[PDB]
Amino acid sequence: ATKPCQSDKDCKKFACRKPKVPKCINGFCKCVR
Repeated sequence: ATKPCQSDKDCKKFACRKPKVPKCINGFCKCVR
């Protein structure tokens, strides 16, 4: 299960309260659905 992360290669699986998809890009991290 790969979530679109800045560098998914070296990004580590993390989950959050809904919205449950934490997209980290350009140092920014927040949760979308």
